[PDB]
Amino acid sequence: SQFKNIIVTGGAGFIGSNFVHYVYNNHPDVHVTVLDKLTYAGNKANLEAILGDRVELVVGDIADAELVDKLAAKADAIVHYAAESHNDNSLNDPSPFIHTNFIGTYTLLEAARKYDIRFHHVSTDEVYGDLPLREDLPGHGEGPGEKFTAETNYNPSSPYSSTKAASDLIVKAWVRSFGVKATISNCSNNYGPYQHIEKFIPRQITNILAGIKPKLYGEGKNVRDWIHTNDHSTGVWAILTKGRMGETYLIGADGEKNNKEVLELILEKMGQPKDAYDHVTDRAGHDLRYAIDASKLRDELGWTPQFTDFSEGLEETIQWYTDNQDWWKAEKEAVEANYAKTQEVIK
Amino acid sequence: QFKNIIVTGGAGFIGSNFVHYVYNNHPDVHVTVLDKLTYAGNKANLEAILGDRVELVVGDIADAELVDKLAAKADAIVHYAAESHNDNSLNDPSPFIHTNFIGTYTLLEAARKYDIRFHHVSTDEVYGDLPLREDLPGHGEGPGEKFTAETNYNPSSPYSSTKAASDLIVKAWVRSFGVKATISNCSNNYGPYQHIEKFIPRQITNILAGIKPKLYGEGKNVRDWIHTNDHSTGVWAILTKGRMGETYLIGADGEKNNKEVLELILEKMGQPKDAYDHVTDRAGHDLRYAIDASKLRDELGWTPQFTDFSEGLEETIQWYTDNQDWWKAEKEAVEANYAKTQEVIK
Ligand SMILES: NC(=O)c1ccc[n+]([C@@H]2O[C@H](COP(=O)([O-])OP(=O)(O)OC[C@H]3O[C@@H](n4cnc5c(N)ncnc54)[C@H](O)[C@@H]3O)[C@@H](O)[C@H]2O)c1
Ligand SMILES: NC(=O)c1ccc[n+]([C@@H]2O[C@H](COP(=O)([O-])OP(=O)(O)OC[C@H]3O[C@@H](n4cnc5c(N)ncnc54)[C@H](O)[C@@H]3O)[C@@H](O)[C@H]2O)c1
Ligand SMILES: Cc1cn([C@H]2C[C@H](O)[C@@H](COP(=O)(O)OP(=O)(O)O[C@H]3O[C@H](CO)[C@@H](O)[C@H](O)[C@H]3O)O2)c(=O)[nH]c1=O
Ligand SMILES: Cc1cn([C@H]2C[C@H](O)[C@@H](COP(=O)(O)OP(=O)(O)O[C@H]3O[C@H](CO)[C@@H](O)[C@H](O)[C@H]3O)O2)c(=O)[nH]c1=O
Repeated sequence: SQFKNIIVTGGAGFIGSNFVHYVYNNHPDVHVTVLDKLTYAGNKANLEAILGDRVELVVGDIADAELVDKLAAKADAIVHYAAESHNDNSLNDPSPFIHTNFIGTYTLLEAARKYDIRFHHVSTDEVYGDLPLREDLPGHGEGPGEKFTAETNYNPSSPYSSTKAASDLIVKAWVRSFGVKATISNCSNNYGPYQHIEKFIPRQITNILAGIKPKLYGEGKNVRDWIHTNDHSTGVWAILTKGRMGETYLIGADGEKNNKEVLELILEKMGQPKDAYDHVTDRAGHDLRYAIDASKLRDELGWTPQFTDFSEGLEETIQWYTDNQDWWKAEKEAVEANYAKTQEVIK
Repeated sequence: QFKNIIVTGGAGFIGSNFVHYVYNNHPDVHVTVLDKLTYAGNKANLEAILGDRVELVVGDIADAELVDKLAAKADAIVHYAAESHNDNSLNDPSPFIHTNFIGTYTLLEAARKYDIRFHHVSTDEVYGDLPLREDLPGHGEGPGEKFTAETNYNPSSPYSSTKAASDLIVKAWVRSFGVKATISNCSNNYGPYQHIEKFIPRQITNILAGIKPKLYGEGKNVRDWIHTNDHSTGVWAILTKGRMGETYLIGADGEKNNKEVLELILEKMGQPKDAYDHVTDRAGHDLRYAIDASKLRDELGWTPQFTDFSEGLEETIQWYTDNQDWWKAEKEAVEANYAKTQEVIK
């Protein structure tokens, strides 16, 4: 690795911790400093095993300029995962999204500019808004613009996706105006070990394990492009070390599936009746379909996803939450209670 | 269809002109200006018309408590408040992040709370830039050779990116919360009351002050000029007849490169064609801006009245000439500020 001392913000979260583990296991010459605020989503247990001389955990806010400047001064790269990442929380209270996603990114960019160090912005495909279902597209999803590409127009639907898109925009502006050495990645829905139980797949799995019925927003026709967090990690690493400055790369593993189909699979794999779940209040402004065309990343950086078998990936994920119930058991009640405030069983 | 509107940034250039427009053509509407009076805010821009129709409240749009107090008594918010200079955004972006994004967010929440009309005044800079006409197959008249409502966002600077970012949350607030918002992206405004840090006023007042006009590089950059008066009627049309959630582009089809604009100014002011200095070019400088305002024209019937730039510029030059006391106290400071980052090319 060309970078020997990197800072990984949000490294105590789901995707970020997976990345830190990836770096620890595949790039031993890299020292990692994780800067994480440890919000409801941050969990030290996600990093505990590897904390030591190679990985340090610094508890703080990415909006804390003084702290960021102290860390940035000793780093040669920043991989930025820190963010409020739940659409449902953003619709309930946008405040933290404004602070962390936009002001936080801005604070990091100024540090990167000050020390002139590499900067990789980790973002989402949600900045592009949503797409119609394949059955309603003239190209069945295979035509131009029927999937997201690096040229797709930004059109975020929620406080969450809009603040992320907003962060993406200043990153690009900092590149053009100040010459900041940044790259951006927008990837599809990640799934796998360590995902907070507030998220779709982990919520259904743990709900079942906890004797609670899974929850499906509306009829569950919405489509998401699933990718295993492990492939997201290798994608980010490829962009970080070989990406073209100022460029955006889309990360996806061509795994489109509707929520209903995913939930049924979970129920089936966990030996539960097909209708053993509840339809609940649909999400306001809910995005219909997400789909990523990762040709640029594949073709230009030689990256390829290894976990293309969703059924198998999901199987392993269900097994993980089953063998690690102590990891989430104490959060179940609060999470569901929070959802009860805005979600009710509809028809 | 609104009687008590809040006009943020109403003590500035475009905003104050909008206030004058409402004062003159809609005397039944009460206007409450919320302006922080930064280096760009000027009471003189409103002093003559302050009264029963117009009141000035000095404050920050990021001041949630103040905004809530005012929003509780309004039926609409026309949002002009912003840090508007690219060059200042390059020297210190902090106020841009604060006012343009946090400020807009603060206003959106107030609009959401009271469920009132919100019109976001924005810029064509959110789309990034375009190649010169000479380098386009359609010579600027072909598809994608001008900005449209479908053009993707691609801001080049802290200023344009914070504006674009604000446009994005405005739209998200419409989709997610049903906020009654509309957005407008306008090309370069010019006319009376524009701060002398801006291109046209700067050249005009420099000549009046016996100072050399300043041209970035060789002046190849293209701007689509529109008189602020046409921008005012555009915003009014959108505010009163626009469709919720829609974005409208405002432009008068007046593309000109900086060099020819400066030359016209020199000519009109009796100065030699070469009596100016080339100065340090702007980092990440946007090449060409061009607006296709077909949507606004087609759907709302808006038609620009000041399409004769030569005549518009002449009157603008005359205004700065007739109102030198309005800008003289700032000339030295503005030129001294520029000197910190710009020098004559030689
Ligand atoms: N979940 C997904 O599928 C997904 C897919 C694509 C892109 N992304 C992006 O990937 C990144 C990580 O996503 P995630 O799912 O792992 O989120 P997460 O909710 O699991 O974790 C977010 C992490 O950031 C930390 N954090 C929050 N605010 C902070 C602040 N102000 N300062 C420092 N740390 C702060 C939290 O404590 C937590 O560890 C985000 O930027 C997200 O937008 C997420
Ligand atoms: N100048 C142009 O050609 C132009 C063209 C298109 C769009 N726009 C947009 O039009 C709007 C007005 O532009 P302008 O040229 O008149 O700008 P300006 O610099 O002349 O004035 C900005 C005004 O906002 C006020 N302001 C700044 N920060 C504030 C805050 N935090 N709270 C309250 N008031 C604050 C200033 O005091 C000032 O009166 C902006 O949103 C700008 O992005 C400008
Ligand atoms: C929590 C939950 C979710 N859903 C649905 C809503 C969505 O269509 C789908 C997935 O929802 P979520 O897990 O919240 O993920 P989603 O909104 O798609 O966004 C995720 O993926 C994005 C990238 O695609 C990231 O940027 C976000 O940070 C991340 O949270 O499942 C349900 O039906 N029931 C539930 O209980
Ligand atoms: C101040 C100054 C500017 N210029 C050039 C740079 C630009 O190409 C052009 C106009 O510069 P400015 O007056 O700063 O305007 P510009 O950057 O185009 O942006 C304006 O127009 C935008 C909309 O197009 C607004 O959003 C901005 O708030 C407004 O300031 O003239 C010079 O050549 N010399 C100068 O002294």
